[PDB]
Amino acid sequence: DEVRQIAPGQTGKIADYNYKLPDDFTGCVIAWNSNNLDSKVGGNYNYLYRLFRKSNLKPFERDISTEPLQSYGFQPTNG
Amino acid sequence: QVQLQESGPGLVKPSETLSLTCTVSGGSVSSGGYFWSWIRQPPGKGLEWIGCIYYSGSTNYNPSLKSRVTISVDTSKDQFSLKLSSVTAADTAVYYCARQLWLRGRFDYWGQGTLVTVSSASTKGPSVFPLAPSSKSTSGGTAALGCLVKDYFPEPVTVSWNSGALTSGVHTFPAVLQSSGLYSLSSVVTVPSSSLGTQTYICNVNHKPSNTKVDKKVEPKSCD
Amino acid sequence: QVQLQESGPGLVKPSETLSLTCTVSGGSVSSGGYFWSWIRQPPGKGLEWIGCIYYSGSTNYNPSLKSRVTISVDTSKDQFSLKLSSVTAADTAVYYCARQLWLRGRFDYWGQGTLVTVSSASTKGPSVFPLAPSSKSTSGGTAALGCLVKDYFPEPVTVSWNSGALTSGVHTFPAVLQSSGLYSLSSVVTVPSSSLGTQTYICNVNHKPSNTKVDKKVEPKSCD
Amino acid sequence: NFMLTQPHSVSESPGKTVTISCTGSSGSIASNYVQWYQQRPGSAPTTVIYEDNQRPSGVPDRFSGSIDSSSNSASLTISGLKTEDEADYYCQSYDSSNVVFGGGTKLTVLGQPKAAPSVTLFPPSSEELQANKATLVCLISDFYPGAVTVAWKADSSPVKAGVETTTPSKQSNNKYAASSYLSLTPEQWKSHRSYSCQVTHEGSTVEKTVAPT
Amino acid sequence: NFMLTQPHSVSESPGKTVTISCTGSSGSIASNYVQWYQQRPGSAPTTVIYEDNQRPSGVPDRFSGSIDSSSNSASLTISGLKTEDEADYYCQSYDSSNVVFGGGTKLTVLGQPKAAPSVTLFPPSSEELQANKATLVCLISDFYPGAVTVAWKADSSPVKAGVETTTPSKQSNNKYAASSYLSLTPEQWKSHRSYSCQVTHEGSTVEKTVAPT
Repeated sequence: DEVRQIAPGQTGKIADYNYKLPDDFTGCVIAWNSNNLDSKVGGNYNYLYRLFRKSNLKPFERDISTEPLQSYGFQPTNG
Repeated sequence: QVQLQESGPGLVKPSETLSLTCTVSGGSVSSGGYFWSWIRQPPGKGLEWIGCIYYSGSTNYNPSLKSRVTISVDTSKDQFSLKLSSVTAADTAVYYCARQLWLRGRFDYWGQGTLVTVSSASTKGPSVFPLAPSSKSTSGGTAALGCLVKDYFPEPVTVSWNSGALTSGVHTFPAVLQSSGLYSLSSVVTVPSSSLGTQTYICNVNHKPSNTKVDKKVEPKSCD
Repeated sequence: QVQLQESGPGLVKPSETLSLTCTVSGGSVSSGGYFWSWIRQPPGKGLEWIGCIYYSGSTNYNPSLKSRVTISVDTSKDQFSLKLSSVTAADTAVYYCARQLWLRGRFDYWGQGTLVTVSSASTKGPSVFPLAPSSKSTSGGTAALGCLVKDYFPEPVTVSWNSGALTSGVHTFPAVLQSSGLYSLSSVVTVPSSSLGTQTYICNVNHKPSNTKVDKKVEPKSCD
Repeated sequence: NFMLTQPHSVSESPGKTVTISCTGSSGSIASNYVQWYQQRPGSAPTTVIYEDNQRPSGVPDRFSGSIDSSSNSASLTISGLKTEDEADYYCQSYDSSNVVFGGGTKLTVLGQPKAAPSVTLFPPSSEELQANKATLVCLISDFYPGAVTVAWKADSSPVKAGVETTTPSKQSNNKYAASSYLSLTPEQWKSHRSYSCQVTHEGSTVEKTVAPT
Repeated sequence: NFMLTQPHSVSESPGKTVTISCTGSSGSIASNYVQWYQQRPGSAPTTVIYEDNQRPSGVPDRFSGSIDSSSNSASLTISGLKTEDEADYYCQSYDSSNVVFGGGTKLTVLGQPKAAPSVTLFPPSSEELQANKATLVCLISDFYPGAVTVAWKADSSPVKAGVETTTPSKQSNNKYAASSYLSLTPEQWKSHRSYSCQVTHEGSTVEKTVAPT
């Protein structure tokens, strides 16, 4: 549900707290489905994400501050 | 209050007439000025609207199901029935009858959905075979026993143990297609081996398609 | 630049095999690393996608049209052809062959659309009957004459007067469905009555599906 | 199970602005490229916009497209409409391995003069009679409005069996023309003394008659 | 030609807020009443909301719906998801004397330990042998993950002909269940001295054997 969020000119929860997209964005984004390998049965929680941030961040910057981090809900038996 | 109950044969053959009747208990069809309808739902698919009726002769049908739906209301028997003609194998759906308080609104009460089956215009009885436990059939302090339902057509079968008295450890498996048309399944229950020779286990396999009820006793294997 | 032209017959019987070939001029199939496809459009309906091909053996098809589309590419003849199996009455559509610059984007050029439809077994040659003018067939200083095209299948027929030399006053009417399968139409021209007995008028009805170039002379009616 | 939803009929006066929508069913509209094809009737489709913001070289600047990923809809905006824009616009999303074309959007903006229904009649030919058939052809032409009622007559009794008529069609005279056919057996044609075709148009009736001679 | 567009799969962790949409194709969503039904698997559907803002007496207050007629969609908002909320949701319309339902949205997500693949075997019964039939049943139960491979063994020779197996299915004790069947002739069952069913699960192999006694 967040593949539509990777675009310049909107505000959400992941595109502003993990990787900002500037106006002068000449990138070329590719995404596909490989759920048979990265999603271990019974609930794969290896990957994390950031939900809470104090303020905005400059684009093309990585935020690794652990002072907000929450797990996923990946499961291969979903739609 | 009021309740809705359905009847009629679950099995339906291709290219002939379906007959499903929904009865009314605790209420009257004519009084109240409400509507009746039939709504079917295929397994794993969304709900599909078939048609609606009044207690008078007013009828309206789905254009996808137009000229195939014949629904009639008899006030004397306090029920309403629907007839479906030229049914194909894609009509396998769970049928519901529901009281309509508001025609363009919603249905307050939904009846229990009956399951129909239309596959190949054929009907064959099941062959129930006991599964005798033995010394090699147990792993530890518990053993397993059951019955085999083989060479039956069409779906489904209901298998109960001791007329439903035994439910713990009972596993019902989905059927799979055989090499030639028919299906096969089994139902087993896990029990401690201490009561193997002191209690009687009977499997009750019921097949409403092929109108064949079979009770088979399960006993430990005797070496011959 | 490059341009695509379709060929093959405009007719196919029900439950038969369709053969449509689209040729390439001004370009090469293999070079450039682009794609080919076939796109059909029913009259009065939206565009429908059939399948896309590479100059190698890579193929992909519509699941609605799956297991019915066979498209092959031959580089030596610089063309590509599509084969359709089990064509029905609902496959009447205008077929287009188009060059694919971007596989998930858009198509740079669209070829002209051939009316390739299904043709029922009612296929038969037309029966051309003259329409003899008379005294009751004229209203004033001008008269009318023509020919009747009756009991033919399928659409269309081209009717010309004096090998196309007579175009003024010529009216071609659309065909209508008869009581039994076939169609009927007529083509007439308004002419002054002074040249009724001095000028020869001949109707040239062409039926390319049933290979029929009947030429019928039109004469004033002789009382018998 | 991804289908593009497009309005069936959109009409707008020339010189104004109009928005054409294209809603995706399951997949998000921003996932894959959405392309619009402008197809004239009886002609091959032509690309009018691509890449959701990029114009082909040759089309004017008015053909502007926008993407609303929140509503899963693709919007095509046209400003300053005129005559040649009366074409069919299909929103196209090949997605992956399958072009999903849109339903299509047409255009509808808006001198036929009143005229007399000239009627001509012909009896069945002798060649048709030798080929065990008979057909009486009634023709209505050079008239307007294109709403005429035909009624075959056998001397005095109306005939409805075997009657086939054609809808009125446009011609170069800015008027309408129609046709009527009466299929008959050879014995029925000679059974009655005369056959006549009556045409009603704007109250006035024009009747011609033929006889087996 | 009016249909309701509903997302096929919507998943959200419990305790959060999620929105379920229902988009109309041709007719506007505000023209007719939109009703949502929450149907448990293997149970009759139950009305969860109606009149686009009215909740039935009995359902919790969290089932709230909203209508945005600009985008032709019907929105159902769920706050604080629970265990019993895992059910299919369908939106209903009326159009013009033709009730049209929705595509269907089900709550998907709501941590799964492995389990030992217990294997049991039974020889064919004497009653089956009197019917000129023979069938071996291999059962795999109370196991996780639900990905097992079965391989019948006639003495030291594997068997592939007549082998029928069932896909794993979840049990009541949060484990999986499976089955395997081997149809045979009565002569073939006594032809081999013993029959063995080998089950491979996470590398470990559990083997049982039977013999005609």
